[PDB]
Amino acid sequence: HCGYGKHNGPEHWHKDFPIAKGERQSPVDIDTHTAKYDPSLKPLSVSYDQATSLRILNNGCAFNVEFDDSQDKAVLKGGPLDGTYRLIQFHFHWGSLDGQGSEHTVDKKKYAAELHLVHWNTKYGDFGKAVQQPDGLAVLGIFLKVGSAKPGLQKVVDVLDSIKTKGKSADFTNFDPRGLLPESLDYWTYPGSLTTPPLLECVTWIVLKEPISVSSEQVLKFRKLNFNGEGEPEELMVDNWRPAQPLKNRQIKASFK
Ligand SMILES: [Zn+2]
Repeated sequence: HCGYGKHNGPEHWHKDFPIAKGERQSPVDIDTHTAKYDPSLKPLSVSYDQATSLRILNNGCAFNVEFDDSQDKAVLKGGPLDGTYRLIQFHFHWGSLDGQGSEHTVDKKKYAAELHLVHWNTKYGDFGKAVQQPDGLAVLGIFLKVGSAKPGLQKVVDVLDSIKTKGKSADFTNFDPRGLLPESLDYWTYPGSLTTPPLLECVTWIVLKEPISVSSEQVLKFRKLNFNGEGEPEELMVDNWRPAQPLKNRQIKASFK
């Protein structure tokens, strides 16, 4: 029962998941002055044209927008990656206040939220096998700041009322995740982990430098979700983020100068 409260938050997770104190945990602070431009990084390729979204689920920790990954319909390639990674879901982490909510930080700056587009390496055949491998997943991370509304986010915001509590799901077809990307695909990359239990060290992180802007009203609706199940005492789904973890023996590489 790991979670985000005082008694079961991130600082407690290591008791159930000893890898929480491992050598390649995420998120991390991205020190922009220490990251190294890597001329070898090939360009990043986000091919979401045939993306097939299916459902949106409140899983008690965030909400997940799930995709049909039974075929290469929406994939991530290039950049630091070898091979083809299939989109399986995206989710966010966000704060109680506009000054916090992101998992990664940039020169210790926290953003209001962070989008994770989760992809698995097709050479491992399924998601469950992929998470057991050091190069199993590629997660595209996108910062959110509060400013102008993001039109491509609004279809998500408007369905949240129907998945308020843990375990609720709703149909979420014909959603285009391209609407959540910033203009630039300049990124930072490093090897890390899932940022929730089981905290598996199976992720190539690709974090976009350019944030997207969402409106105050949009993030406010995120904060009206619930960690709890229906008919339970209400605990707002806020501050579902893990703080920065020790970089240890890792170098963050930049795709840009
Ligand atoms: Zn995440």
